[PDB]
Amino acid sequence: DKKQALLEAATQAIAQSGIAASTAVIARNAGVAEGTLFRYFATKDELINTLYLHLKQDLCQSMIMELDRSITDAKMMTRFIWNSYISWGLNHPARHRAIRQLAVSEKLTKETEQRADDMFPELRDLCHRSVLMVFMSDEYRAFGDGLFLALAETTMDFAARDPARAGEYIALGFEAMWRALTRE
Amino acid sequence: DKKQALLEAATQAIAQSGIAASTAVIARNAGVAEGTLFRYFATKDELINTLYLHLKQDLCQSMIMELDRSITDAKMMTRFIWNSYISWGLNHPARHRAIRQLAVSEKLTKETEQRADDMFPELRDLCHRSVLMVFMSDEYRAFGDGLFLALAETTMDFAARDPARAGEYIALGFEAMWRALTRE
Ligand SMILES: CC[n+]1c(-c2ccccc2)c2cc(N)ccc2c2ccc(N)cc21
Ligand SMILES: CC[n+]1c(-c2ccccc2)c2cc(N)ccc2c2ccc(N)cc21
Repeated sequence: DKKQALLEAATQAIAQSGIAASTAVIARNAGVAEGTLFRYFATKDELINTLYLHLKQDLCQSMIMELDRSITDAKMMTRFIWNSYISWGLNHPARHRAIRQLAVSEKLTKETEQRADDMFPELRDLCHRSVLMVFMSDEYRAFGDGLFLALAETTMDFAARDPARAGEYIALGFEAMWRALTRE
Repeated sequence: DKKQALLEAATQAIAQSGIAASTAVIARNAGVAEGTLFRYFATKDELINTLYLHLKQDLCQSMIMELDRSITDAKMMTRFIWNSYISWGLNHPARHRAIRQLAVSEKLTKETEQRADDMFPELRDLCHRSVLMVFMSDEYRAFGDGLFLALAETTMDFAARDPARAGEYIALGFEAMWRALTRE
């Protein structure tokens, strides 16, 4: 079973505690010995990187299956992808909380971030077409990403607590994020 | 001293665990019995309301003391007030984390929100003059506030982590927030 068992327990622990979360707690909650966690994942940094790839691949798969390739307007394409992104976060709140904490942790390797980006080429090209050049720079990209993740999580939080207005929060959050991060 | 001790313990606890912070943990960390905490605040909600107003009064005093009335441009003024807001959060990171969790909690009374709203006349009027109608609305103001606090907290987090570019994060964060939340 057990590699999956370790990834799910790391998901919940990091959602709750961020990377400050406990390999003992993780291994325990996965029903295995801690030295066993380290046989599957040689280090904590490798568990963090591997977990991030697994969670991003699930999120990406979920967005890709909803992609209407007929749309070519950058704003309309980005909107329908945001809808999908927020939907996944509403369905998997711990999985999203874990991605956001790992993303901003600066414990992700350059190789990991590029492999994550390559999971959704159309979104990476959308970033290239649409995001302000300052937020695509090496110096401020991480901040751009942090602002995006803040806006997306706040949208998920308001939507999750008031389902009746969820579609409107999702629409208002998209328009706010688009004005915040894109070319004037 | 016991009430102030409970409010400082409550600040630290809610900064770390949100309104899910335990009243057992709060009281112990203040050096008092949970029973005594409920002598000062008969419900968890009354502690939330009182603590919110104490932290907002502190934040508002800090911004009012820094206000430069020589700044007659609405955007530049908003910007100088943003600078003071971020500066207060960098000086008091538990205070700003607690304010954000309390502000989005749905536990604040109508009367609490009204008292908060008229601690800073100049800001209230700038909000009325500048913010998009939808983020003033009874239905979506709370969401607008949540987006603002998410962008402000993210700006503080990046400035605190990478202090060599703090000024740049503060300026970029302001401009992104201004685009996200203000009128044509
Ligand atoms: C900040 C870029 N950005 C954009 C984006 C925003 C505006 C225009 C184009 C792309 C994005 C847009 C949608 N819908 C869904 C996810 C992402 C995304 C996800 C992760 C990340 N690190 C940056 C991301
Ligand atoms: C979202 C409104 N808004 C504005 C604001 C934003 C844009 C234009 C004018 C005012 C604001 C501006 C600065 N500098 C500092 C604090 C706040 C603020 C604080 C709390 C809140 N609940 C809304 C807030």
